[PDB]
Amino acid sequence: EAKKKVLDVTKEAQANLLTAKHGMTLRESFEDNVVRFLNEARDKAGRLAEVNLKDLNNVKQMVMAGSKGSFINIAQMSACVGQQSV
Amino acid sequence: MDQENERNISRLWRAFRTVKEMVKDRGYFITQEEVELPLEDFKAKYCDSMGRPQRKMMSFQANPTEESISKFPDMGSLWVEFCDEPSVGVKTMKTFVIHIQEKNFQTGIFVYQNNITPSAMKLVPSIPPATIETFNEAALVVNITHHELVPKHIRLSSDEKRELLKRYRLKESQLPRIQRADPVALYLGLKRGEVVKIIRKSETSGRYASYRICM
Amino acid sequence: TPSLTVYLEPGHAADQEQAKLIRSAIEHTTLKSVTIASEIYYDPDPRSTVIPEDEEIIQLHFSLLDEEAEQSFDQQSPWLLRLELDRAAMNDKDLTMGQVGERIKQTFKNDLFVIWSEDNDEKLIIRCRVVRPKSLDAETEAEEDHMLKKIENTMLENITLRGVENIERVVMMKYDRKVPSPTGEYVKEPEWVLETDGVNLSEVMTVPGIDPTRIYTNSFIDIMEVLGIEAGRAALYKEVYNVIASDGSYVNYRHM
Amino acid sequence: MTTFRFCRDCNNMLYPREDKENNRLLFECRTCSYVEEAGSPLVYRHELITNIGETAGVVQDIGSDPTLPRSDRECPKCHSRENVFFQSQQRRKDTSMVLFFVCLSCSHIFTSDQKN
Amino acid sequence: TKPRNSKNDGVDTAIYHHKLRDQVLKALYDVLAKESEHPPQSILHTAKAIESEMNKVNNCDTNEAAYKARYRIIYSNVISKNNPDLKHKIANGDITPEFLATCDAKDLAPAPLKQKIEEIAKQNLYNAQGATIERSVTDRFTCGKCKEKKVSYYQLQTRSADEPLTTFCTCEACGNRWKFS
Repeated sequence: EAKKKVLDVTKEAQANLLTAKHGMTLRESFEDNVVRFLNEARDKAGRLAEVNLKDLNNVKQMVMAGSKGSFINIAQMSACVGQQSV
Repeated sequence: MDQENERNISRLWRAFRTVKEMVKDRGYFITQEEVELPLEDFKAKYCDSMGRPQRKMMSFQANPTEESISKFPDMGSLWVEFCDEPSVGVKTMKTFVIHIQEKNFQTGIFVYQNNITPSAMKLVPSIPPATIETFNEAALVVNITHHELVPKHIRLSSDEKRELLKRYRLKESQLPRIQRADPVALYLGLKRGEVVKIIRKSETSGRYASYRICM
Repeated sequence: TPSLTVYLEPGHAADQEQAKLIRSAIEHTTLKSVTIASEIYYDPDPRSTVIPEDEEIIQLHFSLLDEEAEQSFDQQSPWLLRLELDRAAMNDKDLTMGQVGERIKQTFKNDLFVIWSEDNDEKLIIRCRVVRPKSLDAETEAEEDHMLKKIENTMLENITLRGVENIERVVMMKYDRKVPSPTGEYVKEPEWVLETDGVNLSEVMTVPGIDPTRIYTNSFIDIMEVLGIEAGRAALYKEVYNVIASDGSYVNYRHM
Repeated sequence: MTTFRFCRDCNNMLYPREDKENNRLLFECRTCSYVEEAGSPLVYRHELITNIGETAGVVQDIGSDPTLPRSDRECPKCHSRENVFFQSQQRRKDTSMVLFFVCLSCSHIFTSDQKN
Repeated sequence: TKPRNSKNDGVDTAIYHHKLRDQVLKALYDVLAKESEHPPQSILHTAKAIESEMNKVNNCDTNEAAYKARYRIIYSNVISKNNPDLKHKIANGDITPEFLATCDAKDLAPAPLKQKIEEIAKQNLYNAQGATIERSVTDRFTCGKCKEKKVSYYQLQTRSADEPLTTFCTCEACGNRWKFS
């Protein structure tokens, strides 16, 4: 669904219908929309995969105790890595 | 009534109010009503039939309060005068100096509009013990002391300076220092070797008092 | 990247219109920025032209010029600064065509006279024709182009219609202050502020219509020069604390 | 739109000059005696900001570039459904993302923005 | 037959023996009567009314610059070929002389230019705004200042790769900021 949203924004911008945001170029607006959509997709998938886990999971036990890791690590090893930037 | 006329009139009124605030802050006697004079009365009094601002009638003499005399017995009367010419000539400066000298005033304030010739300012330090200080008009529109970042400063007497110096057991070259060209120093008219106290707010104790010396 | 943040007056804080008037009154406006075509054209006989668009403007002023202008008809340069002026840029800075276009420009040096139309024409066309004495030398009078290209460049670059120098941009922003409500608690209240790109604090401070007691910039040297050394100390503390705490790290107050 | 004019003798560009007794403009070559009569009072032009529509640039033999994408949109002229499409090839910062289509058969240019 | 004007209609323009007033009245009367079929007497009366209003609202001997500016504005509006209807109205009397005395330059323009003017004003007011940094919205972290869970996030590989990613959470309700690593 995130991919579909990004594709629709691309289609809208390719027909000169997209509106430039406040004090910020059209190309920057397109890039901002794409980045935000992809980041929210990764976060939501990570939270689903984290909620699935049982209480007898060792990684979840370590994360809950507070000794090693966080939900980002679980999301990347299980749900999806995400958007590489430079 | 071109817009520039009332623009200049408003800026001049602002400068007049700021100068009155400064004279009040130097320890002199100025009523609160005179500080808060509305611009309508200002236009009625200090403008001609054509609306030209008559600066020459704004010159006035101020005298210290009882409290200032008690704290500073040496303090005396002050005179302030405006100049109508865009640039101050040598003759005008000489006339102002002679007027101050014959009035036997200890200090005077000479506000000029745009520029002063070097020969005119040649005569500034030539009248001891009188002091002549100049204030460009474009720099007196807004009162500096009313900003949020400027704490409140106070001037100290000789007795208070001696008592502090003894109590902290110091020599005057170890205190923090403040320059002459510092805008607040010009505002208060601090000379060389005078100590100014600062009152400031603090996240750790609420209020805190510092001291500085004019170098 | 120097900057400067301006807070408006209490009365004008909640309304966008006075804010935009102030924003126009602060930003630096120059002629080269407001001409969609400040085209250097040949103007051999300014009495009549081939282009129909400027022909309508011709008879307007030719029936609207004083006797002195009638005498000075011959002073108008054999070249023209023909100004097709963009409507949007002119209206953005609240710039009236006549007063701003001619009052200051002719007052500065009595160098350039103009035939100008009222803003109602579909194409805002100004005819900038410089004014020179007829006593000019024969060798000088022959080299028309040589004087006028130079004076045209010095005209575009060195004439300031409105604003304050060195301030490239001014931008509107909305912030959320916290204020004691009349019942005593603290409530969130929005406000309009102006953030610039470029600092000139001595002149922005005196512009009417702003709050001259809440102005601040991230260039503590200017604050030191204008407001004092204790003000510079406070600004420097704010800068150091901001740079340290923008990473989430906490360092006790005594050290800083 | 001012155009350079070359002298017919030595190919040098013609400089303007005025004729006071007849009050007429002429173009003269500073090296020879050639003088020609000016046809318009428009000799020089200096625009500042370019209101130019974005251009697809070189089009000749663009269909043989194999790194250029494709589309199945229908030609408005020859009713063909195979074409090449690309973004504006002028590299301004603020250019919009408006496409350009070059037909495979009739080599007709059109855009995806059908503004009336 | 002939273009109606002061000389063609044989109407005297020297009534107040003022040179500037005489010539401006002659010019405005000529431009008004050139393309108008209305009888010249009421046109002359309207001209007298408008010039009297101009004189009474602003003395020429004291405000000659403003007088010239107002005359130029009105005259340019009259000559304006884009909107001929106005020369009907002033001939018809639909537009009162006081209205022309007080009206600004914009309102005398035709409807299309008016609409373009409001559109330009709206576009400029939109273009004077700053960049809005809208951050990702989420409801998991709890803020320490207002405890409103509308706290935005941003996470990246910034710390040394010997350690996992670093996240920074900023509360959009109060302005609190913190870091987790």
